[PDB]
Amino acid sequence: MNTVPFTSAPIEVTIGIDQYSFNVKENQPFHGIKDIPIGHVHVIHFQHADNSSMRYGYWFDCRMGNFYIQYDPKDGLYKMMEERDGAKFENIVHNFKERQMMVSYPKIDEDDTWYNLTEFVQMDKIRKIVRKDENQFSYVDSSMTTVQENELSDPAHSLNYTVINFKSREAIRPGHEMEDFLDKSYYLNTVMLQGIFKNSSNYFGELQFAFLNAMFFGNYGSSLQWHAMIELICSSATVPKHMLDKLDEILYYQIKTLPEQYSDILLNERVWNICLYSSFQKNSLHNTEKIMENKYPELL
Amino acid sequence: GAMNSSNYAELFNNDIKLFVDDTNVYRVTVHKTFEGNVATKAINGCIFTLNPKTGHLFLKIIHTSVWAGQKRLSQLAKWKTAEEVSALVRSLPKEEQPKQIIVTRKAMLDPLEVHMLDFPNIAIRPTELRLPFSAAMSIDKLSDVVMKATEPQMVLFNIYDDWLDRISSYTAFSRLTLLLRALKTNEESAKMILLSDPTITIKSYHLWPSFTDEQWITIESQMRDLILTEYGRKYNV
Ligand SMILES: CC(=O)Nc1ccc([N+](=O)[O-])cc1
Repeated sequence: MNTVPFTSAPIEVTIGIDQYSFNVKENQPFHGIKDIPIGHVHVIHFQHADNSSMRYGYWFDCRMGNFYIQYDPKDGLYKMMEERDGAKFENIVHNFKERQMMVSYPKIDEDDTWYNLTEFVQMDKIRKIVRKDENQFSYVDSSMTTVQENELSDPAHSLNYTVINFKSREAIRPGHEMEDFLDKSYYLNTVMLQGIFKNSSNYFGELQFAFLNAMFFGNYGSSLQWHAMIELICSSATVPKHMLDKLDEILYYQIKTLPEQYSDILLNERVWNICLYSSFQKNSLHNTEKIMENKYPELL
Repeated sequence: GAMNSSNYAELFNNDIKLFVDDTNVYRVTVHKTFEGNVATKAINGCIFTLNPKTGHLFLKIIHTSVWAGQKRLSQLAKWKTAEEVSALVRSLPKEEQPKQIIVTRKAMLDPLEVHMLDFPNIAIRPTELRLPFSAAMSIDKLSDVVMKATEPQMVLFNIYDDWLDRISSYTAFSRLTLLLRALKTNEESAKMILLSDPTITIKSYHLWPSFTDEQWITIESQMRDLILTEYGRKYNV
């Protein structure tokens, strides 16, 4: 079990760790988060009390180094940093634990939620989406544009998600216009899965990363990417059976975790109605359809 | 964006543009079968592709063989239209290719956009005008060449005859849409108006009768009467 210590908490802030969150008061004696499960990526995220604008945060994997948080009063935010001196770090954490200045990652043992939301997420593949050269961890905030969006205006500090565009030459084979537009199987299976991602695990990883950035930061381009990757599968008549079963599980847990009051902004009515009721896969997402109909029947 | 009453003179500027109307591409007769079920029989159709500035009409005849063995024909018809419009554009010299294509029905936007991805600089636009181009098959010479076709064929016409020698393209388009609106609202009456006087003939190389300027004013007034009437006979006013 790993630890992310905090130098201090000089400004009042709501701190998130994965799907959990807690309030820290200005200059409260808070020195970090302990008992963080090894084996999963994690996100530690922030919303200042005085400016609910800009939620921001850091994707990290404690197996890749020793990380801590320190407020920067010039740039006005909590920054993740790496400590290379392993003995200095163990000694800092041990003192903060002895003084009980840390919150415990509060995982219920029955609870597979975070695993289920991050099953295919990879932190080495977040070096494709957010290549901030030196960083082992990855900063994301509410306002970050996608690299694609720079073309419909900063791409090294943006989300380099895979460009999906259903009315593009990449998506449409000359001479197969109607076929490829109405059945996107060649775009999904040949262009994206065999040519770009390499396998479905990679496809699910970006799809899961896109959802989590939409949910935790309200990142609009991430929400667009999540829905596009869903719609590309649902609009394909030919999808490996294991992918459809896995997609139903992925989406089920995303819909389960979504805050009830954010469904208006985070869910695209058109995509979900098409996917669940009109698309080739309308009968293939039983778990997702059932939770959507019981939790958000208004949207449908 | 969409074409409407406000930007109407844009049709007659010097940027090449084409209207595309697909309402006569997929045509059927509905009939009873011997078992008393209902079935359709396709008949020949056409794509109506019109330069409103010059009057040049590219009439692509859609022979019923193109539907053989195909499903969901009303959907296929939109994609076939877009395929043929795209092939027409590719067949034209660069300097004759349109800078905009205006579709008369919004359901043609995605099919045409996808078929024209090779032409990112050609704008594909809808319109809020309710244009009467469906009535093109009430023009006898157009109906005749479509019904006689035994294979796919493209036939070129000038839908304004020689009017542009005497009037502007704005006025010519206004006359065309009046004639076609009349034919659409009451075909028999409209056709009676156009041919009542047998001393006014249709030249072999024309679609419409050889009216003088003064006879066109009378004709045009008769078509307006027809349209307002039917609008009464319809709503009782
Ligand atoms: C092309 C490609 O594999 N992208 C990608 C794969 C995985 C992730 N991820 O977060 O796990 C993100 C992006």
